[PDB]
Formats: sequence, C-alpha cells, structure tokens
Amino acid sequence: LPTPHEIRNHLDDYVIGQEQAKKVLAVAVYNHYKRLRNGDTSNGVELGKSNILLIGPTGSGKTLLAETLARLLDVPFTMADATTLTEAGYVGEDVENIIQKLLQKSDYDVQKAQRGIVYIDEIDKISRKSDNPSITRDVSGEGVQQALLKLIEGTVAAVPPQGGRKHPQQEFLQVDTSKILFICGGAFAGLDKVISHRVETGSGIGFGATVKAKSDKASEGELLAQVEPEDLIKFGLIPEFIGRLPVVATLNELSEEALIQILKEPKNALTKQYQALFNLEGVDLEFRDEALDAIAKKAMARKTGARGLRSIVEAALLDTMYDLPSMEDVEKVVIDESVIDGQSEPLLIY
Amino acid sequence: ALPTPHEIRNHLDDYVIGQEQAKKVLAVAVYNHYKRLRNGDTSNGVELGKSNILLIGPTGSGKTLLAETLARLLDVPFTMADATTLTEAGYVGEDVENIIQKLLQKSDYDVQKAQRGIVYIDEIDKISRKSDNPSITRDVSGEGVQQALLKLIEGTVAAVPPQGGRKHPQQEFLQVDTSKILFICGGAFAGLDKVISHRVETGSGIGFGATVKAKSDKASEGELLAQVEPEDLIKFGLIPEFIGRLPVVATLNELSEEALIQILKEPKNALTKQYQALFNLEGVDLEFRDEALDAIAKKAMARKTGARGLRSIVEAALLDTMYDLPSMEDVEKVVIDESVIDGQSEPLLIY
Amino acid sequence: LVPMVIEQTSRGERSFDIYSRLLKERVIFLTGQVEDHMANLIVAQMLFLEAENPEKDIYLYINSPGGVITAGMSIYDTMQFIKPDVSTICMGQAASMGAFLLTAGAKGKRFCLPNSRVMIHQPLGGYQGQATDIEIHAREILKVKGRMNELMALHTGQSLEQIERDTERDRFLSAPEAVEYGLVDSILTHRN
Amino acid sequence: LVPMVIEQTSRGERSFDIYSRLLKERVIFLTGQVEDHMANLIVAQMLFLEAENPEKDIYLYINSPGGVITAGMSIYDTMQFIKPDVSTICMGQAASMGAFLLTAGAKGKRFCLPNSRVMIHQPLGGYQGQATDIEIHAREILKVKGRMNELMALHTGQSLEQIERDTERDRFLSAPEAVEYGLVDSILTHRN
Ligand SMILES: Nc1ncnc2c1ncn2[C@@H]1O[C@H](COP(=O)(O)OP(=O)(O)OP(=O)(O)O)[C@@H](O)[C@H]1O
Ligand SMILES: Nc1ncnc2c1ncn2[C@@H]1O[C@H](COP(=O)(O)OP(=O)(O)OP(=O)(O)O)[C@@H](O)[C@H]1O
Ligand SMILES: [Mg+2]
Repeated sequence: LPTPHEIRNHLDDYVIGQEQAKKVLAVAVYNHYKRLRNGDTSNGVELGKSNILLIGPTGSGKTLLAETLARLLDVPFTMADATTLTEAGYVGEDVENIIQKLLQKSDYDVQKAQRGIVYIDEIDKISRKSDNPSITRDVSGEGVQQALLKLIEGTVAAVPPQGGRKHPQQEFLQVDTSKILFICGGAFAGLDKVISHRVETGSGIGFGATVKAKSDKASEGELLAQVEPEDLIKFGLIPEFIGRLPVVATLNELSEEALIQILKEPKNALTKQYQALFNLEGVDLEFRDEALDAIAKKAMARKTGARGLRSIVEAALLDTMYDLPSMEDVEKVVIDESVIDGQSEPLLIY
Repeated sequence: ALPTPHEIRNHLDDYVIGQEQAKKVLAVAVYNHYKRLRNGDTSNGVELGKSNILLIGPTGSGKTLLAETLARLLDVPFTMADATTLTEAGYVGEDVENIIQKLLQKSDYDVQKAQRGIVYIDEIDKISRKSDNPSITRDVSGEGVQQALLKLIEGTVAAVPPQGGRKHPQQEFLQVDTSKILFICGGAFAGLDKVISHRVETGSGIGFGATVKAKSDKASEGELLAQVEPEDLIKFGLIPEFIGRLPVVATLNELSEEALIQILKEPKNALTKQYQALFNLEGVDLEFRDEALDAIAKKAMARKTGARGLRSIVEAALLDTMYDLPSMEDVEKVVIDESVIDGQSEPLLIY
Repeated sequence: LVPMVIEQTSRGERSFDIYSRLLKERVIFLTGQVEDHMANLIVAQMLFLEAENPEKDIYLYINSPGGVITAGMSIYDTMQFIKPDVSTICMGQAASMGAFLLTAGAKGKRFCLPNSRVMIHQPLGGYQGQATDIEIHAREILKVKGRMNELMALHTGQSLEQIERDTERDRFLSAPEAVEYGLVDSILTHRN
Repeated sequence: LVPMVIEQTSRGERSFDIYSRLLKERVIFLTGQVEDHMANLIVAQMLFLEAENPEKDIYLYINSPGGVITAGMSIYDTMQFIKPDVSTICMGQAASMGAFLLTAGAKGKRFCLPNSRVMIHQPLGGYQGQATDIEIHAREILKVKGRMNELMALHTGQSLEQIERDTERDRFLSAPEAVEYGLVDSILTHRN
C-alpha cells in the first residue's frame, strides 16, 4: 500500500549512502503487498514471488534498514538470527519457533500475521560445511536451510495456543507462509574472492597489454553486483534456496561523504553522543568540519564501516578524557584537523 | 561521589606496573560507564552508545591482573569468563548466554544491575580462526563462538533461568538486554606480530636493496602490536563483524628489565613479599639485595614468560635453602646476594 | 654448472637455480658482452616482472665491458617504458653501454660499489665499400653519437657540450668521481 | 660429471649435486681463472646466503691462478658489504687475485692449508693505439696498482711501502710465511 517514494523517503532519514539498495527494497516490498491485494493472479501466468537478500559489507546498514522499515509499516515485523537456529530436536533451537514469535507481536491474529515480514540476520553463518570427525553431527548448516526453505515454498505451520496447558489440546493454529515476506540479510565475508576469480581477466606481459596494478585491482563495490547463483553455491548455500530469492539488494561500502553525514546529521550521531557526555560533566564539545573529513578517512582504512568512527574518536579523546575530570576551570574543548592526525593535542579553553 | 580516572588509575598502579596505556583506557571506560549509569538515556533524546575494549598483550603482561584488580573497586557487578569454554548454540560444550547467568548471580537476580554491568572475556584469541578463509569444516569452538557473540556485544535480550531453573512453566527465562553490558576481551594473540611485520616491513629480498636486520634490530612484539590495525586481525582469524563490535583496541608492552625489577618490590602483592611472608610465619627473615633483583630480571627475560618467569628463578635459587631450612635451628634471618642468583655462593644465614 | 637452491613456501619446497631465485626477488643480471640475444632475455625479464608487480622497483646488476649499441637501446627503451623504477648497480666495471644503462636508471636509485671502474667512450664502427655507402653509414653513426650524448646529458645532468668533450676519448671514472659527474647517486659501502 | 648425493630431511629424501649440497652449508667454491661470469655466480651465492641467515659465517675456498681484476673487485666489495664474516681458505694455491680475496676475509677467519702456495704480483695489462690513449690507460693501471696495494696493507697490516717493494715482482709465500706477512691467520694441519 505505501508508495515506494514514501518508503524511500522514510529510509533516507535514517539510512545514508544506500540509495540504490533502498530503491530495490521499496520496489520489492511494494510489489509484494500489491500482489497480496489482488487475487487469482489475474491470469494463468504466475506472478514471481518477492524475496529479498540483503547482502552487504560490515557496518553498511543491513540491520538498520530492516529495523527502520518496521517502524513505517504497521504490519508485524519479527527479527531472527540464523546462528541460534538449529535442526529440530536439538538443544539449540527450532526453526518453527520463528512463526510463533511473529504471532506474539501481532497478538496471534492469523489474518494480520500472514501480512508480516521476517528478517533473518546472519544468514551466511549457517552456510554448508564439510563433515568433521570430532563433531557428532552438523546441526547447523544445510539442515537449517531446508526448514527455512520449506516456509518460502508455502506450508502451514502449527503454533501452540499462547503457551497452553500440559495437555496439547490440538489447537495448532495454522498460518500460511507463502504470503509472508522472508527477508534474509547477511554479510558474505570471503564471497569477493570467488567472484573475483571468475570475473578476473588477468594481466598481460607484452608491451601492448594492459597491466592491472594493485591500487586499481578491485573493490567490494562493483564486485558483489555481479554475484550469480553459482558463486553463492560455492559459499555453501543450497541452490534451491538461492532460486527462491530472486531479488538481490547489494550494498556498497560507505564513502567519505556518506560517513561525514552520519557523524552529525542523525539525531543519535556519534558526535552528539559525546557532546551529551561532556555536557554531563559541565563542558561543551565542538567538532570542526575539517576534523570530520580526517575521521572519515581513518574509518575507511579500518574497513569496519560506521563502527570504525567510534575507534577514531575514542583514540583522539583518550588522553583528554583521562585528565579532563581532574582538571579545573576548563569550560570548553575544541578538536580540529591537527588533533585527528595526532601531532597536536586537543585544544582547551580556560 | 564519581571517582575520577586518576583515582581509578592509582589503584591499578598499585598492582600493575608499566601498563600506563591500558590503565587510561580502562579508567576512561569505567568513567563513561559510570556516567551513563548516573544519567540514563531517557533523560534526553540522545541515546549514548558504549565502546568495547580489546586488551591485546603478551603473556604475563598484566591483562588478567587488570581485570582482577578492577573488580576490587567496581561497585557495579563484574564477572570474568573463559572463551575456551564457550561454544556455539546447539552443542553440548556451552552457550554464550551462560555468561549473563554468571553476571546475574552477582546481582542477586537483579535485572537492572545486570543490564548495567561490565563483563571480561579472557583468552579471546583462542576462538580466532586459523586463516582469513572462513572455515573448511564446522568450528564449534572458533568463528562459531564469535558469530554468537555479535548479538550479545551489540545487544540482545538473553534468556536465563530466574531461580533454580525448575518448577516454572517454560522455565520462566528472564530477558535481560545486553545493549548496556560493557564487554572487555583480553587475549594474548600469539603470532600476530609476524602478520603486522608482513605489511609494516617491506623489501625483504636478497639483493643489495633488500632489508636485512639479523633478528637483533628487528622491531619487538610490543612495538609491532602498537601498529596493529583491523585488517591485520582479519588474517589472524578474527571475524570482521566481531572486530567492528570492539572499536577500542589497547596494546600492552613487553615488560622491560627495569619494569620487572619494580614488580619484585613495588606492588602490593609482589613475588618477594610472597616468599618473605612464607619465612616470617616460620620464624625467619628474608632479605634480597638490590643487585640480586636486577640479576633475576635478566634471567627471567630470557625465559620469555614475562612476569611468571621471575617465580622460576626464585624457586630454583631458594630450592636448596627451603629444603634444609626447617631442619636447621636458630635461624632468624636470611640474605640473598647477586652471586646467589648466579649460584656461585650459598645464601647467607644469621645464627 | 649453476648451483640450485631450495625455496620453502606454504605450498611446499621448490627448487630454483641461483639466477632464477634472484629473479623472483626482482633482480636481473647484466653480465658480459652486450648482444642481441642477451638483450632480449633481459627485456623478457623486465616485462615479466612488470606484470607480477608494476609498483615494486626492479634491480639491475651491471658488470659488463660494453657491446653493441643497438642491443643496448632495446634495454634502455624498455626501462623508461615500463612503470617500475629500475635501480642500476655497478659491480666490477661498467663500460660505454654498461655506463649508459647504469646512468639510465631511476633518478636517486642508481648505485655503484666503491672499487668499481666506469668508462665512457664515443661509439665506434666501420664500413667497407663505395664512397657513397660510406657517407651514409658515416652519417648514421654520427647521429648515434649525438643521440647517445643527448641522453647521457639528461640523466647525468651535465651539459651536452661537456659530455661531448669528455666522451671524445676514453675516460675512466671511479665510484666517487661518478657521483660528481652524475652517472650514479650514491655508493653502497656497507650494509646499514 | 658432478655426483649426486641424497639428503635426509623431515619432509623426505632430496637429491642434490655435490656443489649445491655444500652451498646449503654456506660453502662457496672459487675455482679456475677469475672472470665476470663466475664472479656473478659467486656474488649471487653470497647474497642468497645473507638473506637466509645474515649472522652465520660464510666460507670461501680459494683455489685459482688469478684472473681479471674487475671481476675480483666485485667479489671483494660484496664480501665487505654484507654483514656475515667471510672465512677464506686457500687450497692448492692462491695467485694475485686469489690472494687478494683470501686476505680480504674476516680478521681471524682466514686460513690456508699447510702445503698451499700463495703468490702476489702487481697488475698486468696492455694497450695498443695512439700515444694519447696509452697515457689514459697507463694512468688507470697505476691507480689500480696503488689502490690494490692500499687494501692489501689494510688487511695484512704491513706498511704500504713494504707492499710496493714486495709486489714489484712475483713473490711466492708458503703457508707459514703468509701468517707472518699477514695474508692469513692460521693453518689447518689436522682436525682437532
Ligand atoms: N547506512 C547507515 N547510515 C547510518 N548509520 C549506519 C549505517 N550503517 C550502519 N550504521 C550504524 O552502524 C550501527 C550498526 O549498523 P548495522 O548493524 O546496520 O550494520 P550491519 O550491516 O548489520 O553489519 P553486520 O551485518 O556486519 O553486523 C548502527 O548503530 C548505525 O548507527
Ligand atoms: N604489569 C604487571 N605488574 C605486576 N605483576 C604482573 C604484571 N603482569 C603480570 N604480572 C604477574 O603475572 C601473574 C599473572 O599475570 P596475568 O595472568 O595477568 O598474565 P596474562 O596477561 O593473563 O597472561 P596470558 O595472556 O598468558 O593469560 C600475576 O600473578 C602477576 O603477579
Ligand atoms: Mg590471562
């Protein structure tokens, strides 16, 4: 029902630098509910299902997109983690409990429950692995993918009645999983290697050949976009599972400009967090526009996405924070470009 | 009142010698954690975020000692864990959620105190992968453990038995958010120095333009570790997501000969004081010459065991004396000399 | 006979000749009389190393009494063409062609050993035949003399006139004298 | 024909030529007339061992009748540049260049067999051409003679004047006589 522009506008407020990924999610979710509104498919042809795969690097807003999307949509939104999921009958967990969690959010209403969405974080972690002699059995792996795949194909899942008595009572509330959007998001670390090995032309040796230096070899951006089902199978994913997820939203590592906005534009930005911390001590914190550029540059080198920003701030402010409480008559502290490099010390106003 | 970092550092200085950088990071983290607890996020629109610390350091450098000393002055509940015991979900070994159960015991079933608590995870390097590749076979004690900690570090509700875990429908597991639970992961990443040297040092060839150090002028482990970056940890085996959860990185330095000498007498719980008390209760006084302490430091450094090496030297030097000392009579004082450490001369005794 | 050495890598032990092992470390040996066949071999090594790592610097050990000019130009053009900087080291001696290649190295990376002996002379050639043909070949070699001197002046930094005066007759320059002339930048006395 | 020997290692048995097997133990063989080709081979062997272990001492057996000066200087400069101490040994004989390299070894690690014969002489050379060119080439050999005598005095410890007088003509020195002169430090009569 919500227009894609409305969905993109809401995500843009909380997500920065993922315009391409946001477009796919808005279009995909809009088409999904649109199909649910109509019935019989309006023709013999079968309208392909919309299942998104949020593949992206660390700190790229994969979890943020799913969490912020739930706020806009009134439909029930549940979040699960593949790490906890295990084969049925084991101490770890059961995949069927995911449906029960969705009901609790929607008050067990089968009608509205079918219109809910699911976000399975850390999906790559359960990638298929070879057998280990020491381990008794591989509970996590392809076995968990089969249970999740069954829900995508469309199957009714029995749910206990709000924690019924010892006697089962055979309520087994049924909820179809064909119309339930199944979003699976994970950061496939190491996938770049297999993708590069397949699309790498190679460097020639002759005078007229093209030499490829390590500087311009490749990057995570523009490489994951060429992902295909065959490379994902090598990672360990089941081919049937990949086929059931036609929509693929690939994120790119945040740029210097994008990181600069995150430092100040969000309400819960890192800079605002420290400003409030210093304010609790009776001092005000000010960040110069030039300092933000250096912090973004250092964070990009760390390759930890947004989380890298906190490392730079904590390191630069480690010395001042240690001595600032013991110090007196200091009312204002300022940080500049020189402080980020480390050659200079944080400026103090008395 | 609110203790300042300097006051907190003074306590650490009493028990830890030479790890000035680790004390500053630990003191600042406790100060910020206390401030967040003092004024909750509900007070203003801003939602303050925590910063986890990664205590990298060689053996016997004081990593574990800092955690023990920290608990002495931490009014907030604190607990220590072992990464080796932890295993991924679905296996008989252990579960990451057990860590929260241990912390909940200290708070006497107080969810509020447990949520705003500090946790220490020693031997975090043990669960590191072997190479940059994810894995070849399922790793119950390895990346799998790191994969389960991601939700715990960032923050997720943890199910734990309320009291006794019995007679309760569905076990009535308590849900405690771990978003505010500071996590300090200290480990001795053995072999990380060579990884850093690979990128830091270049030109290792055979020709005249190559770089040859002869193993004497090469950078030490402490110097190499100080230049550690996240990319280096990827090759060592740490998951990229796990590193992001730990922005702050603290590097401890190798104990020098001078630092070891101070540890023998300066700290509250020193090696010399330990043996001295052993003699005091038996009716003997133990005296160590200043030169003797210096000699012990040199021998201990060669062992490569850090502070623990000092115990080995003292035990061997006093091996014979302790064996025959109880049989001896009229023993009121003993003195150790530099020659005693070398073994040329028997330690002096006062009859 | 050439001795063989064993290289230990994660893949396993590998056996290389003493020259190939150094080639793996971006080291090319220029030894003996310069000619068409040896020059093509050096050219193939420069191109091969360029592909492996076009950023790292290549090393060239020059110990030769000189040779053909045409063969040397193939090496000189190859060095300037490829992106990697070529470091030239003089061992034992470096005659006219060896010196031209020595000074042709990357600015700042040209080295020479203390007891090395450098010699620079003008090109020498000869032709037998009709007077008309002699005028052609005589004009061609003069062009090479001027062209070679123009390039030497650029690397050494000396004026073209100065190069012409010194190259008129065989001139021997020691390692310290070469530094002043501009053929090389520094001397490698001891490992630091 | 060089024989092949088997070396037993943890990984397994490996086949090595007699010369390569000894190279693994930091042993370099100098044999025959010195020249640019064999010199570059020795230089590569020296640099290779330096990378493997720059602390361990290298050994250089010298059994040669002499040769080109320039090729020898490449070996001499290489031995002094690298950090490892080069222990020179004299087997059979050591002529002008063999002796200059022999005495160039690290102080206290120069040896010679009891029946070895050492010989030192001034450089030999010649040139044919115009008188002007003769003067140029004549001045170089004089500098080489003075430069080579200067280095011999540094290693042997004898005065420069004495080296000039003794090196004016071919002088043969037995193993014990060489110890007094300073070319070598000790004699290896039997294994202790
Ligand atoms: N595009 C973005 N815009 C603003 N903030 C972001 C963005 N991406 C990440 N962040 C910040 O990073 C933190 C966590 O990010 P998130 O968990 O979404 O990363 P992720 O994609 O889940 O990485 P991983 O999957 O490897 O854990 C959030 O607190 C958020 O402030
Ligand atoms: N900086 C220090 N000052 C004083 N004593 C120290 C210091 N570092 C280590 N020690 C001594 O070493 C003993 C154990 O050290 P600790 O367990 O903290 O090392 P560690 O870093 O945990 O080693 P590992 O990394 O191998 O676990 C303590 O009893 C303590 O007396
Ligand atoms: Mg420990």
